[PDB]
Amino acid sequence: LHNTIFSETRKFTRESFKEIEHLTARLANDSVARHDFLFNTSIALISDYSGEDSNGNQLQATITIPNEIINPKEYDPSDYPLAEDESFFKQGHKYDYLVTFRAGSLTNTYEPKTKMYKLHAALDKLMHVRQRKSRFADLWRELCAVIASLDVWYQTTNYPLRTYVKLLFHRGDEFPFYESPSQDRIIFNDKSVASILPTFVYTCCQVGTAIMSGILTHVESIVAMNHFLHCAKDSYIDEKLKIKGIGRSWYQEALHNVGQATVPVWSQFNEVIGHRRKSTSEPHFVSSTFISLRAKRAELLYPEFNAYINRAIQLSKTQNDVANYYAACRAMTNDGTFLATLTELSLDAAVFPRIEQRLVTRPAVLMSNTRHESLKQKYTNGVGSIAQSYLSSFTDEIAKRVNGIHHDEAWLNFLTTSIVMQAVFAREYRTPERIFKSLKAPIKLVERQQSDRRQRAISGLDNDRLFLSFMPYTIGKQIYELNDNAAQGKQAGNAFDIGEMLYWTSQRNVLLSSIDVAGMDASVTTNTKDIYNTFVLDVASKCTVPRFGPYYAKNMEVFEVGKRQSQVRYVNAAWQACALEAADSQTSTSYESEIFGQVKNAEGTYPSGRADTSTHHTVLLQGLVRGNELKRASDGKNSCLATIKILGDDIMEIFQGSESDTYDHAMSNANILNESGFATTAELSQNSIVLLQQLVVNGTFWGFADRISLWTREDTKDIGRLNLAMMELNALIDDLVFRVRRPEGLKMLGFFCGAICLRRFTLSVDNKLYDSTYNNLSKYMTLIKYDKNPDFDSTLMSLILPLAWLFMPRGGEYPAYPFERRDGTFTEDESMFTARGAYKRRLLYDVSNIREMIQQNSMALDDDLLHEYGFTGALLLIDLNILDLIDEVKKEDISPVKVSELATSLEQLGKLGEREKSRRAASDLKIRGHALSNDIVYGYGLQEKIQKSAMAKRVSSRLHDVIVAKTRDYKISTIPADALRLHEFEVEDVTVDLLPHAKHTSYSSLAYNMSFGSDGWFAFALLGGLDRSANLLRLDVASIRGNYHKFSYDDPVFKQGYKIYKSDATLLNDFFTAISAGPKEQGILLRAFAYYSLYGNVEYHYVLSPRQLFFLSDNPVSAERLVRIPPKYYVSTQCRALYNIFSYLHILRSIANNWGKRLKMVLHPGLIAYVRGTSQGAILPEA
RNA sequence: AAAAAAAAAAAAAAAAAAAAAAAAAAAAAAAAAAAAAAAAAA
RNA sequence: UUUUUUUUUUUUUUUUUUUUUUUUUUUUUUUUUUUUUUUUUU
Repeated sequence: LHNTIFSETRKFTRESFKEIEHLTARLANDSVARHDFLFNTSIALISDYSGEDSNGNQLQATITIPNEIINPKEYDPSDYPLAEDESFFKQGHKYDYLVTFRAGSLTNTYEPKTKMYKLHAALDKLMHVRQRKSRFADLWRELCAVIASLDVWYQTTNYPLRTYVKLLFHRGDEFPFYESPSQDRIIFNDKSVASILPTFVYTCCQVGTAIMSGILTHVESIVAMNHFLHCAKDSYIDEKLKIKGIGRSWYQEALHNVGQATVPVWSQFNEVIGHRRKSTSEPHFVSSTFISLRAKRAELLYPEFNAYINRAIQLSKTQNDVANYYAACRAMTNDGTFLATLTELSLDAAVFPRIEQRLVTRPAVLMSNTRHESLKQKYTNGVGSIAQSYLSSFTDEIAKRVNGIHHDEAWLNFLTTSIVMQAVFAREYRTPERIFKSLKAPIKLVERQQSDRRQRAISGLDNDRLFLSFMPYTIGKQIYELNDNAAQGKQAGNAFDIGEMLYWTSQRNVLLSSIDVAGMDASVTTNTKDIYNTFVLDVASKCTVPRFGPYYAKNMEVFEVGKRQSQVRYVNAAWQACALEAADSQTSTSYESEIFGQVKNAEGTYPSGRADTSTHHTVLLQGLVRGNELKRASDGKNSCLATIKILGDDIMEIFQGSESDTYDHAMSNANILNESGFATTAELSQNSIVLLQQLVVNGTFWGFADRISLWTREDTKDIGRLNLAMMELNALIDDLVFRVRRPEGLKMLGFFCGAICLRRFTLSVDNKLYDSTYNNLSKYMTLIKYDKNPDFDSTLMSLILPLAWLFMPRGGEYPAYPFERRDGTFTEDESMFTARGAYKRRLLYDVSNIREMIQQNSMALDDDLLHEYGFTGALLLIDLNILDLIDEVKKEDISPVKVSELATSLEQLGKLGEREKSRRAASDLKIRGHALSNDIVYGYGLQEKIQKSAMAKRVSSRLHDVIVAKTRDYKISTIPADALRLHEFEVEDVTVDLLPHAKHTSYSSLAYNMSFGSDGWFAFALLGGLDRSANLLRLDVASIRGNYHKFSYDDPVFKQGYKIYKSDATLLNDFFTAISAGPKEQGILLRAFAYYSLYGNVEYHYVLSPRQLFFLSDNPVSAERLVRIPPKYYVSTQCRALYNIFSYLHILRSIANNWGKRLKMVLHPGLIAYVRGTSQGAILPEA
């Protein structure tokens, strides 16, 4: 495989392509040929080696595998101990994850129904099951995808990673272990093999993605694996989590030693204006921690990797150097993984309450109940008054808003989400009997698995426990309207997300402190709530609501501090609720297991997965920091601040002024976060913003490529649906575009992800018909015969896809390689910037040689070519509806990862009246006879993400008749709208004059694709910038619809909108309320109905993922100056911007073959005839 | 006068694809009741 | 034979996967007719 006609050419031809298809067939299907392919006895085992650093400095690394992985210690059950009473694991057990040991040393010698037997059963579950995490298929097919891509890329197997695969995973003539989705277990064959290797499969996969991606060279892979195997001496993850923090904080060393390095000057609006040369030297108070990190990286690290870090300090010249060595040192200490074990194993050191620093003191309680509870309470000092001197100013404004809402509706609506539900609300919620079942309701512990960090405990949803805390959220969320402090904002996905981070990194006199606060769950004690409780109460005293069920506004007896007797004062409903909510607070997350029964936690554990909890932590943090600004302003010291953003786990703070007025204020904010009880590490620098999966230094973007996990699902549940899987893959590759230093490797790697991983598709055919479907399908397709089983109604027969399916318009939508026409002229290689959608239908025409299509003046496709490569078969498999459907509720989850989880937290309980409004809307449509599919309605949604989160293909006669129908002669069907794709571009001899920001981004690259003279940088020089305007438009669409859905006639939204329009036009208002249609959305649809009825279905449709173009322009006006259109086309056609869309999508489509020359436009005459008969705004309903 | 072939246009019955909606079939999941087997105190 | 666990047989309600049947909805298309023109023979 390392050779081929392909791997030495990289094009697709008659020979090369079909060889790739036929060969990946056996690298996928066969469970033998994979054992050869990986484990072949002809490879040179590497002893020493000489590679390069990621920047080209030549290192020399050696492959050393420890014996403890080769000959593991036997199982010594002092690793996981128990308490004497065996109520729960012993405190301070060093191992919260799997310890290495022999696979067959752990067995059950014990009778059922004991605590030991359930230990060995639960750990026996832990290594065999919880170590099974994979996306597409068997983990060995994943190693074959990565490793195959490595071979084809480097045209050899000389490289080290394969020798790790051979030394580690080949101990015998078979695979040491495999995984069966029937049992959902990793079944060991060799019982002398180590226990933790099935994770090192996924680890070798991730490292391989680092090599193909371009981050880690081969030597860097050797140091990576050496580090891993060294951390696997005792416990893999357990000994990583010590390192992962310290292994990366260095670059501030490197950035300190770089001295003067240039940088692009950002602007607030997301332009790039100048480029300045600034000193990167860290100030004194930052340079003092350098000694501590020096001493600390010695005592803890693997020696070779430590020497590689010191090497990354000494030998880094410019800033780009620090970025590269940081992507390396980040890929070495960290993997695409999901850290997981038995929840009760990691429960303590994660969610168990932690108390340190200084305690918190009570506010003096001025107003009380007859129960001696708290009504009004106010602080002596310090921290309470520090927060209240800020937060307590919003109460005046928040009273007006909380009074306006009708809070009986604020609950009813939420019950109807997740009439006759009112009578449910009352029977139930009108009695004070409700708060009994509330107070006595246990709280389930729901853990969520994180990529690079430990299991995160999340507080769960409905009902009653949230029903206690609903009101103080109804008051508490109002501050989001009144502040820039917290960020709940819309996620665009573009660089517009990061724009202001870049802005403040490029300003002068800046001190950037990004605090990692993530311990807010177990670091918030019981008294640390009162900082928020005084706020919510002091708002509720102003708030007047007559009833929030079951609370009546009524005269209640109160005791003040200065008054001995009881007094009569009118007490509202929200004031009573907020009196009990603080007056009764019990947070115990009790995980019920099979081992220990029902475990429990003490209180002061307040995990933030919800609107209540997140809006608690954000209000606390705001009050603390801004109130501290007011405190410094009250002591006369000038308060230095610019912006403060509370992200999900991270606080942003930005300063100006001298080092004393910045610094002293920074230390003051740190000291007041410590006096509130939180022990956090503030990260202070002239230039950096650390956060998570966003690293912003000097106005560049270093963003983390490891946080994306290519090979591992979080749910571990395999899904045999091919379309959905390839959507996962395409979306991840869209996430890694600007996070990967060389994202050509993503295209090969992802390609063999498509070929090797997702290929075979099992389907049962009713036994009266077997060889018939095998005939019709096996003409084009390639199947696997079976023997009809002993009297089953339907017997399984698999289907291995034609490899050409990955490139097809409705099939896999992927950045295709260049094919070969009959002219010997290859097509254009796609650069990762391409349109997934009806635009991919052009390839059928590129293979037909569109230039002759225009020279012959004909409409046609070659089924000779396309049949020879296998496009016709793939289009059978697409047209036969054989594959597995996808909703838009699944596309509601796109799976890019978000900067701030805060949005995902608040939108659980957010927008109740809206989702209820669209609910009653769509239900009214359903009552009137025209219904809507559950994908389209803005109401519902999130429900299978919420309501059904808490709960527990056959070939029939019809399919046979359809197959018989289409499979005699397929003859790929030509939709007349395809005339739009018959344009093609001549290459002129002039040159394009680049935009000014080319030179600004020419020195220190923005992201890892922006390096000088590279696809990202050059395409950026040609187009390269966002529209803040247009992005604000699509955001104005976003939070309303919940997402930005770029319109097209193929969307079921438009379809079921047109059914209504055509049939009953009086329901369009109800329909628009059901889909949450904003004003311009309504306008666009009402234009698309007229255009769609007049002209039929006519559009030129494409999809550019907002993550796919992170810095690049979505607006296709930037291609005007790039191409030229001969005046012939100006004469006849009245249309313009469509041609700018062709030129746009094409220029993004190549940028590799593009050396900077300008292009022309050649239009097929049938294209002109097709355009001049259809209005421009019909093809493009948006503009 | 004739009819037919060929070119193209207009109209017309019918299979199919897909959203929603109804009935049946199958198979699996969760609970219950009636015949029997082993049993721990009597 | 009174107190407790499982299993098999039979029965019910509900749930899900797929199949089949029926309709409205929205498009693709054998076949028939009429019309503008060329061709042929008595």
